[PDB]
Amino acid sequence: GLFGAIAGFIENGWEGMVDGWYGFRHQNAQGTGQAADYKSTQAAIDQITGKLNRIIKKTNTEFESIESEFSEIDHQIGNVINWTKDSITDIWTYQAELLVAMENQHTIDMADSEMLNLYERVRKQLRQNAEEDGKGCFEIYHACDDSCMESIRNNTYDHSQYREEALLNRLN
Amino acid sequence: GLFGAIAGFIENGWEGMVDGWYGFRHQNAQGTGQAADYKSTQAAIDQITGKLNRIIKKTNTEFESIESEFSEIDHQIGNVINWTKDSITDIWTYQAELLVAMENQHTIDMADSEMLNLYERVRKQLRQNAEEDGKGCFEIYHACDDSCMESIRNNTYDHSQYREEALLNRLN
Amino acid sequence: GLFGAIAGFIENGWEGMVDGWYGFRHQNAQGTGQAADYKSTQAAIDQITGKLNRIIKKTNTEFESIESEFSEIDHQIGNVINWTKDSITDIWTYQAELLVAMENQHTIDMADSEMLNLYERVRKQLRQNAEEDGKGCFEIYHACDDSCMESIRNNTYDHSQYREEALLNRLN
Amino acid sequence: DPDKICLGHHAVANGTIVKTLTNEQEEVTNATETVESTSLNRLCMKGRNHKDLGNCHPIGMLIGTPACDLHLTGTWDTLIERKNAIAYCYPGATVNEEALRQKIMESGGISKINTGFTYGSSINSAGTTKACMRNGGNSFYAELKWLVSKNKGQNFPQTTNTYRNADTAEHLIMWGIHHPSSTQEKNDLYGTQSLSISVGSSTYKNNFVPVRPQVNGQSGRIDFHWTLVQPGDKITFSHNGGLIAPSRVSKLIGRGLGIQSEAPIDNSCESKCFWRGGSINTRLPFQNLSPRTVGQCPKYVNKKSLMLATGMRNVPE
Amino acid sequence: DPDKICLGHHAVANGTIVKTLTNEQEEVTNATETVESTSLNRLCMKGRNHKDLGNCHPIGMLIGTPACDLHLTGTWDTLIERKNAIAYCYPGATVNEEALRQKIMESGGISKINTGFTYGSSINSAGTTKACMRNGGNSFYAELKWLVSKNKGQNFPQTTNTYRNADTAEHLIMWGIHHPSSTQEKNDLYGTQSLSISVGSSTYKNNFVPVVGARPQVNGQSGRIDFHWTLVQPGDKITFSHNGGLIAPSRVSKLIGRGLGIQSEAPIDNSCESKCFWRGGSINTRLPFQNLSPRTVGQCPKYVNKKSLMLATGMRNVPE
Amino acid sequence: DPDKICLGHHAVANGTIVKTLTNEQEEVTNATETVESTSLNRLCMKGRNHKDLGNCHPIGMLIGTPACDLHLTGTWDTLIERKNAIAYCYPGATVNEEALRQKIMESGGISKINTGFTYGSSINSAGTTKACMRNGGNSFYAELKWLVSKNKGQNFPQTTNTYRNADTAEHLIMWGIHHPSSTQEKNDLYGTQSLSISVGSSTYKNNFVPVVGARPQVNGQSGRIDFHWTLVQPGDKITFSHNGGLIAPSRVSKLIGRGLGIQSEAPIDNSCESKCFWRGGSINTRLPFQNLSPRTVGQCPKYVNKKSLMLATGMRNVPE
Ligand SMILES: *[C@@H]1O[C@H](CO)[C@@H](O[C@@H]2O[C@H](CO)[C@@H](O)[C@H](O)[C@H]2NC(C)=O)[C@H](O)[C@H]1NC(C)=O
Ligand SMILES: *[C@@H]1O[C@H](CO)[C@@H](O)[C@H](O)[C@H]1NC(C)=O
Ligand SMILES: *[C@@H]1O[C@H](CO)[C@@H](O)[C@H](O)[C@H]1NC(C)=O
Ligand SMILES: *[C@@H]1O[C@H](CO)[C@@H](O)[C@H](O)[C@H]1NC(C)=O
Ligand SMILES: *[C@@H]1O[C@H](CO)[C@@H](O)[C@H](O)[C@H]1NC(C)=O
Ligand SMILES: [Ca+2]
Repeated sequence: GLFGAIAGFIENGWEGMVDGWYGFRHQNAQGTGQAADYKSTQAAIDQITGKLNRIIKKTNTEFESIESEFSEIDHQIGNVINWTKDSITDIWTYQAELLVAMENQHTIDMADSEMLNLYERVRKQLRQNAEEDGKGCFEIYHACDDSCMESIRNNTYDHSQYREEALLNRLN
Repeated sequence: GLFGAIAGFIENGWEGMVDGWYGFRHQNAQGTGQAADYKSTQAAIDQITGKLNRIIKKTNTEFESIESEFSEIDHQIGNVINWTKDSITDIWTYQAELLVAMENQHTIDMADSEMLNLYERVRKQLRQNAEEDGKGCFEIYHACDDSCMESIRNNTYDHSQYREEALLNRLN
Repeated sequence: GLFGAIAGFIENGWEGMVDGWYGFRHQNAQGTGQAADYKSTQAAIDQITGKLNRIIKKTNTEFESIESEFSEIDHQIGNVINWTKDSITDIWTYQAELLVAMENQHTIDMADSEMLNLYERVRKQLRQNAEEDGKGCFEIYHACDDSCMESIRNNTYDHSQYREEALLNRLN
Repeated sequence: DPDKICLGHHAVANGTIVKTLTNEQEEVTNATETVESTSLNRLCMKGRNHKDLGNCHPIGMLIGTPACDLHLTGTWDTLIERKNAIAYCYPGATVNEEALRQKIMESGGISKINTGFTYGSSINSAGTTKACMRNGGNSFYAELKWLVSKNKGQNFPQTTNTYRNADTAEHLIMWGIHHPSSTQEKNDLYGTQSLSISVGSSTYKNNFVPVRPQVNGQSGRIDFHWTLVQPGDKITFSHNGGLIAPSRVSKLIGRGLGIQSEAPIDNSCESKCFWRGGSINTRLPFQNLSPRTVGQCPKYVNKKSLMLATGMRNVPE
Repeated sequence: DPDKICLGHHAVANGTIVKTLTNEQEEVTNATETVESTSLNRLCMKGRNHKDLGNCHPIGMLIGTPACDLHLTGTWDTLIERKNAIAYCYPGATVNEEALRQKIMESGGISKINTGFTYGSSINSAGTTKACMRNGGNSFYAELKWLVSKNKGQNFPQTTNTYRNADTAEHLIMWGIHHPSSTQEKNDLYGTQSLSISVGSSTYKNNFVPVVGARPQVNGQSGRIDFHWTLVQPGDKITFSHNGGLIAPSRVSKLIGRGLGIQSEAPIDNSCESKCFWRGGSINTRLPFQNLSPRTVGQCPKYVNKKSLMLATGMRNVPE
Repeated sequence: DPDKICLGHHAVANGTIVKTLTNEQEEVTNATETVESTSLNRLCMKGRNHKDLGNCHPIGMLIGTPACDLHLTGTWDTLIERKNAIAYCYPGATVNEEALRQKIMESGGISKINTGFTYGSSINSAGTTKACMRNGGNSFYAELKWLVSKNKGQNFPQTTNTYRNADTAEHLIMWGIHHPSSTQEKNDLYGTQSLSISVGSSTYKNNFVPVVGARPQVNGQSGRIDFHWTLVQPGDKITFSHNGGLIAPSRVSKLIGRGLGIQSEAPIDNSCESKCFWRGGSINTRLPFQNLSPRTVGQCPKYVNKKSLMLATGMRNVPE
């Protein structure tokens, strides 16, 4: 994937996570938690909604019959219509195939990017109090309880609180 | 957005900046300043110029009249013409809407990507002498006078000049 | 480019590397070497193979002759055919140009992304045992022999094995 | 030893395959169809002032064939022809038949204006036949009149009727010529005199001479012709007997949607797109039911399915 | 409080809304239009050897109507036709009117060639009428001759004319047939006997009998002269056997080269250059699309059902 | 110096220039073409039962012109028409010629069914002509008969002939109408009476009158035999009522199946296969587009107004 997270440095998805598209899983002394990230989940859904609104739509152009169903037409003009209709059908078939293939590509990468933008947001929050696992996780180098974990998820984590403790744990 | 900088970790744009698209704002002992970045500003504008050269364009095909303004046309062929012209117009309306939408999407993300590239280039220069703010800034851990700041902006800042000093300020 | 590696922080490509698209050069006490990364190369190649499978194709639509080569067509209907064919040709010329231009843009940026994903995979793998040079290289702060360099390429490098030594050299 | 926080994304057990620019078999968390495959076999006429012609052919509406009696006038925003629809109770064809049919289906209603044509005392304008049966008895085309002599042998008087167009719009007028196969049949009907018919007007003008397999057990034929009478113009028919005459003329008002189908009606469902097989009431942009459609429609494509991704790559555990 | 350097990007107060793949109200810094709505009300004819017909109608200049005296011959790359143009001074209609008109508008010039049709002493080749007024007096079409008998009342002689196409290219030949609307007028000009007019080439064949009936009076004339035409190929003849009633050609036309056929009411302007035209005027624009009209001619932007389509020329606008 | 590991990508000395959305001169490591420029000047007929008509025009198969004696019946999936091919030996033309030609060029074979028409003593039905030569002697259309009075000057009898389609598919019936060069010739052949020819079926009604008059000699013949045609459905009857002037069919045609019609000057080559053809030959490209011709037949790539469109199959080339 373009941004390297989904089907990339993150091994796989989580069938357990039903309350959102992106989110967190932590482990600390006191146990284990899971929570969706609303902002990144909604940013992805909103962007896909806009595609559906643009794509799931037809023109408001009135088309009358040029081919009689129950009677013969002149063979020359019938062939001119058959050539034109097949030419227009080839265009729309191609346009549809391209549209869908291009949007599917864009959707997959857009979703990949939102995962990465959430990850990079957490990396900068934690600053020097954590290190990258490689597998989409952050090994935090201090005691981080559920209120600390909630602060990282809700973006109220202040690295300086835990800096003095964390740098010592990182160094020895 | 895709690359996470513009309308992302950089919380807003700078209306004050009028000599560039991307740029710097510093604060040191000598006070606050601001400067544009030429290389990244041109990369963005050049890419946008190319689009305008490619899209602001009509075909050289000489189309002649097949419908008369000042007189009636045969009824069966005029319906074939009307059907055809309407179909061609639905194609072009669709192709125009898709083009512009796709290019706008790409334009926005390309610009977002130049902001990130400039950020990543500065980050890598400063190396272990600075730390990421999370809002698109770098807190530098030594005395960085206006010449040091100019050396960061001009891609000539040498990290090993201030490394020993800055590593002590960070560890503390 | 979009992902900032190819024609970005990687100064240039290697004309010597001829058994792969992406790969490693290293220097140590034992000498210099080069090797290609198979997995990242095939990722870029397979995506391009996919493009060719979709694009290198014609519609399986039988078209008949509506214009006679060896005789005078009726003047009014021949103008309609001439107008129609020219409209279809403008659509297909425009579509072909837009198809290739867009795909060319995506291919370039796709290949850029795979260079960056490999770089980021190595960065996270080395962890605190290395520092980014800024030109796509990593200055490793310990004795890394050919087998150590082989484990960086083959994704079996254990950072904790060299961490004690490496942190001491980095801080000095 | 150290605590951990892990970023991740959702997945599902049953993913969906879509095609991207690079990958033909790309599994995503969710997808939705863009090409409509399902077709309702019912003409959806909700909110439509419509006229199902059924057994009536649009030509026959203008001349008043026995099957068309219920459709000689009306107003509509939709008109529905059917297969094997009766146009002629007495055998024949229109002069420019398929050009007329499409003009009627392009219009949104018919109103008939009386020509007010009187004939003499010798002539008899009520020429009934056993072919065009109406009301359980011998009858004729409602908008035309069969002109035969009251004296069964006597020669037909050289009569001329005229019609001026009163209304501000164009009026459509239809007539024809009766020919039996033999000469002996023709002579008793309208006299031995070698007569002919000629209609004259502002733009249109032509002469017609009464000149195969049998249809509906009748020996003779009735060949129909037509032209648009201009507003403030006089159509005068000059004949010497043996030509059926228009009692009324037609006026086409506005425009409407000419549907052609075999499928039955349903006023519960609504639609803007129609085809021979039925209706297409889909929100999707594309469609693979028929290239022949009418109205505001999704575009025909040579594709069974095209799945648009509505979620991320599916990466199971 | 350590020393700080901040990366950032510009913004504006008057940001423009554009459409993207995902967002219908996306605000960017700058943008530009792709669908043209403005149109000049003037036929831009710089660098164009044009021909404004004005009163004249394209068919008219083959037969030679009074209005088309200035346009009987000449070469051009563009040919402009106006509304209500006079094709026929003496009333009547051309069979395949529209096919003939298109082929003239498509051409880039006209050359005339003489038929060399001489007529006997008993024929009056210079017949004229009050409908077609030339130099303020009675006249006829320039490229045809109204053939009536010299003595009033007598029969018209069985004469036969034949034009040879000596040229290496095809010529267009035209001819009228007088439908007199009076048995008095039919007899005293042509004759009592039934008239028959026969035409025949290698590729064309037809017979014409003048019908007579009181048609409505227009231009002060109840009769009609209906025209017919064909193309005589290189090295081929065309015969005109007629026992009265025919309006034979004195000259035949040769449509030469190619040219743009413009139908519009708007006036000329020889200072401005353009390549796209329509009824309302010219479309001189760099933009790819337009919403003025679906019916245009020349090198045009494509017609789209859109008032506006804004193409972003800058990043997302994110104000403070 | 510390131990180093450097990430990098490949490059090539001589790269390739492609166009992106933003750049018209973008150097990449490899590219490939999408528009076919080359054509084989040959008709690739491998795995195709084909018929090269040569000198025979497809209409000539139906009326049986001498040129089409080896093409009166047959079956094929491909039918090849050539320039200056002969439909008419005796001069004339078919009404809706291009409709009929296209219908034949769309078929996959012809069958012939005898019509079985018979005529009285007074009719001479073997009247040959010098315009249509066969086996070094005067002849006529193999599938038609010229019906003329056996006694010169005598009126042609009011004859009636009828063909019922006994088959379960539609049959294509053709007939000619002779148009004599003078009132002498018309009276010599069909007598002094007024001629009328009526053709009637359930689905077809038409009347024909021989137009008579002077016109040029084509193949040394002033007279014209114009042709007409219709479809007679299974079970339906078609009756010809005529009193001289009819060129009556002796055989009718059935068009069988489906085939691809090609108009080309290029020679056959049974070694190569193809599904696309144009005037100049075959197009065997796997590419999506093509700039050879807008006029093509079969399963073709789409015509585009471009010399070359290079599709990048590699990254940016940034050489050392
Ligand atoms: C135009 O195309 C239509 C559709 O391919 C042709 O109609 C088919 O014709 C034959 C019967 O005559 C059969 O293959 C099918 O029953 C018809 N298909 C449909 C959908 O009705 C038609 O013949 C073509 N017209 C011309 C002039 O060639
Ligand atoms: C074609 O479209 C024009 C403009 O909408 C309309 O006025 C005209 O009636 C149409 N032509 C026919 C033959 O229906
Ligand atoms: C149509 O185009 C062809 C090829 O460009 C040209 O030769 C021909 O003259 C045109 N036909 C008509 C009827 O305008
Ligand atoms: C990958 O490379 C390492 C380092 O040389 C080697 O020890 C290991 O065996 C390799 N992996 C596999 C699966 O062979
Ligand atoms: C997929 O997305 C659509 C909206 O486009 C939603 O209504 C549907 O329920 C989703 N499908 C599944 C299986 O969850
Ligand atoms: Ca066909």
